[PDB]
Amino acid sequence: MNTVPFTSAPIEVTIGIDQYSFNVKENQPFHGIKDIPIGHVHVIHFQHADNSSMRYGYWFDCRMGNFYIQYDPKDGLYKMMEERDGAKFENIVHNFKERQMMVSYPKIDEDDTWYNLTEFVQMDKIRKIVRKDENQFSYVDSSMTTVQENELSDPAHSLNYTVINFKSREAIRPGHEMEDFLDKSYYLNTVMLQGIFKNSSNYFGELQFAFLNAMFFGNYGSSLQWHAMIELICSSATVPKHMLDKLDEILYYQIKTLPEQYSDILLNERVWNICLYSSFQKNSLHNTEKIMENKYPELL
Amino acid sequence: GAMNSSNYAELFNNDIKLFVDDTNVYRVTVHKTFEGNVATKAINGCIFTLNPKTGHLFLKIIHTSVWAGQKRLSQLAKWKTAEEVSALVRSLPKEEQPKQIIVTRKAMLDPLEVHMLDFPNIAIRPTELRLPFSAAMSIDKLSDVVMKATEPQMVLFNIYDDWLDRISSYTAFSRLTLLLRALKTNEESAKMILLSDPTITIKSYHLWPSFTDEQWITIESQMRDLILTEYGRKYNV
Repeated sequence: MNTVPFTSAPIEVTIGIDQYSFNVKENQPFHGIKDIPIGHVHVIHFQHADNSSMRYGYWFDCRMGNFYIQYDPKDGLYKMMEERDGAKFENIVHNFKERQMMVSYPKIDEDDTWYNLTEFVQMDKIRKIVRKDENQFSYVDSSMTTVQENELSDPAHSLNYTVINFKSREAIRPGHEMEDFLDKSYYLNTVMLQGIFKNSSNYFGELQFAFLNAMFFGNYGSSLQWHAMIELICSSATVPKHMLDKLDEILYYQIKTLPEQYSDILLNERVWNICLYSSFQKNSLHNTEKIMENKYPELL
Repeated sequence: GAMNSSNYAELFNNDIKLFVDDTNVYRVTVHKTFEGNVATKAINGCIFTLNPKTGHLFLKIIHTSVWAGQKRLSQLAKWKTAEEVSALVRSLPKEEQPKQIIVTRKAMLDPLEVHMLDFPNIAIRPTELRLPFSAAMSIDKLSDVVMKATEPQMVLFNIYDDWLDRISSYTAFSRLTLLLRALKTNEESAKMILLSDPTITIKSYHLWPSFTDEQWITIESQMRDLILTEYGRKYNV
């Protein structure tokens, strides 16, 4: 069980850790988060009480280094940083624990929610979408734009999701226009799975990452990517049976976890009605269709 | 974006553009079968591709053989339309290629956009106008060449005959739309109006009668009357 200590909490802030969130008051003696489960990526995230705009946060894996948060009063944000001195770090953490100035990652033993939302998500893949190679953790916020959004403007601070475009030469083979547009199987299976992602695990990893960046930072481009990756599978007549069964599980946990109140801005009505009721795969996502129908029947 | 009354003069500027109408591509007769069920028999169709500035009509005849053993024909017809328009653009020299294609029906946008990905600089545009191009098959010489085709065939017409020698594109397009609107509302009455005087004939190389400027004014008046009458009938007003 790993620890992300905080130097201090100089400004009033809502701190998120994965799907949990805590209120911290200005100059409250808060020295971080302990009992973080090893074996998953995590995200630590922030909304300042005085500016409920720019949600921002850090994707990290504690197996990859000792990470702490420190407030930077110049850039006005909580910054993730790496401590290279292992003994300094163990010493800082042991003190803060002994003085119980840390919140405990509050995992219920029965609860696989975080595993289920991050099953295919790997820190090495995150660092290819969020390029800042001098750090082992990845910064994301509300306003970051996607490589695709920039085509339609700072490339260093962009989310480099795989570009999916149904009306692109990549998506549509010469002489198979109608077939490739109405059945995206060759785009899914040859271009994207065999060609770019290499396997369904990397495809689902990016799908899961896009969703979480949409939900935790209200990142609109992330939301577009999540919907595009769902729609490409639902619009393919030919998908491996294991990918359909896994997609159903992936979407079920995403829909289950969405705040009830954000359904209106995080869920695209056209994509969901198409996927559940019109697409080739309309009968292949039982768990997802049952939760969507019982939780968001308005949207359908 | 969408072409309407507000941006109407754009049709007659010096940017090459084509209208595409797919409404006569897939045509059927519906009949009773011996068992008392219903079946369709496809008949020959055509893509109506018109340069509204020059009057050049690229009439691609759709022979019934292109539907043989195909499913979802009303859907295929949109994609076949898009494939034929793309092939026509590809066959034209660069300086003759259109800068815009306007589809008279919105269901043509995706099929044409997908077939024209090799042409990112050609804008594919819908229109708000209700153009009566469906009535092209009420022009006897167009109907004749479609019904007689035994194979796929492209036939070139000028739908304005020699009008541009005396009038502007704008006026030529307005006359054409009035004639087609008339033929669409009451074909019998419209065609009676066009041929009632046997002294005025159709030249072998033309589609419409050889009316003088004065005779066109009288014809144009009779078509507007035809259209308003039929309207007061439709709507009891």
